[PDB]
Amino acid sequence: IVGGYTCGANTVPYQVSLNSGYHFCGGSLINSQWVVSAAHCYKSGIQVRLGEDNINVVEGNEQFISASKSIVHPSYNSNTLNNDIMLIKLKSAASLNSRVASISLPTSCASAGTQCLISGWGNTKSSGTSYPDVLKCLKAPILSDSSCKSAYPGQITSNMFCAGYLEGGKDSCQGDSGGPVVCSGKLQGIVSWGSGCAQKNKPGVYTKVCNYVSWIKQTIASN
Ligand SMILES: N=C(N)c1ccc(/C=N/NC(=O)c2cccnc2)cc1
Ligand SMILES: [Ca+2]
Repeated sequence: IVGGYTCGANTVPYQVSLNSGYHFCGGSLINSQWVVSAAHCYKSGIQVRLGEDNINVVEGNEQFISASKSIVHPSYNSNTLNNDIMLIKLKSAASLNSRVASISLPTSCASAGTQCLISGWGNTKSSGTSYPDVLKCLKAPILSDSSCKSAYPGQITSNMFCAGYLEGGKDSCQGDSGGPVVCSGKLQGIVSWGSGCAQKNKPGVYTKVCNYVSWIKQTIASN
């Protein structure tokens, strides 16, 4: 997260770190057994880390639970990043409490102008490289589909939205991939892609979660 703020320990209780020997992606806990992330975060041997603040120090509220299965969206295209969504099932159910909690799925899509909270352990620099140890947060508005498409001609599908600031300076970044965009208490987005980070006229692009609620529910119901 570039141009954000320190969230505070366990203030984002649905935020997960996906670990394969090291943090490599974010995710969002949606019930005791399931995490939503980006399809581009897919890999084998995932351990889901819940209750994290400093990802390099055991602080007392962690739950580390191995993934039993991953399900990439049936229509994920890794070239265009269309349908950039994946479900991860935990080998055992998380113990849910104030600091480890699920986030509600949307029942309708969010509109341009809605404020959202985007979070993760990704790069904090727009030019160079610096990875934080503690969770970073950014409050950002959803942008109009027209401004999103203008920013990224020929690249924005109906399964994507832009959020952030056309002026630059405030954005998600590398390492935030797969993490949450939460608006009025609903998971509306997943950190998906962008051109660099926090660049002028290049806002973050996010998977449009409201499109996938039917698929998520039915997938969970049979797996
Ligand atoms: N501007 C954003 N909101 C944004 C931009 C990019 C990303 C994702 N980056 N991932 C990478 O670079 C990468 C990752 C692994 C290997 N090689 C390159 C997320 C958000
Ligand atoms: Ca920790």
